[PDB]
Amino acid sequence: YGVAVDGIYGVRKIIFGSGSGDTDDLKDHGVVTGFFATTGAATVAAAAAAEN
Amino acid sequence: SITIALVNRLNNAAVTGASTLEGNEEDMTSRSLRIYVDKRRNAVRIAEISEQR
Amino acid sequence: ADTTPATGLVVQQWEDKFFQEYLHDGGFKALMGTDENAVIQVKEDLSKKAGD
Repeated sequence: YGVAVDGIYGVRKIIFGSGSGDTDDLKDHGVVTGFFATTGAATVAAAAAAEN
Repeated sequence: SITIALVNRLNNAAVTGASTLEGNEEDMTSRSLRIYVDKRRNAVRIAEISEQR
Repeated sequence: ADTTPATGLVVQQWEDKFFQEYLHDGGFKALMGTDENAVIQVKEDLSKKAGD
């Protein structure tokens, strides 16, 4: 007997343009991010959290 | 995909008195955001003897 | 000025109907028959009996 849960959906961060065009300079609609320092153990590894 | 819309505010000086408005109308700017949907699922399979035990 | 919808807000519609490619059937169905002088002989004897 196989029981399977399934769903078709998508979660996105609402970002809207600010320039002349429709997809120009994207600002977050209602989110403010703050990057701070912490003493806790890292969750994302250095290789994974690096740029590119 | 589904496209959601945002209507920008109007920031033109109000036309006061008996001044013409038929030509000095504002333009309404709108923005769009497209969100894609994907299928995600998981499954668990169990034998009948495991159900009985 | 004049108000126009955004470039990404211009709606495109899709139709639920589809076209099919034109295929020539050859016209052999008119020559099929169970008579002795048929151009194409139809033997439906295996539909009731056994054998390949």
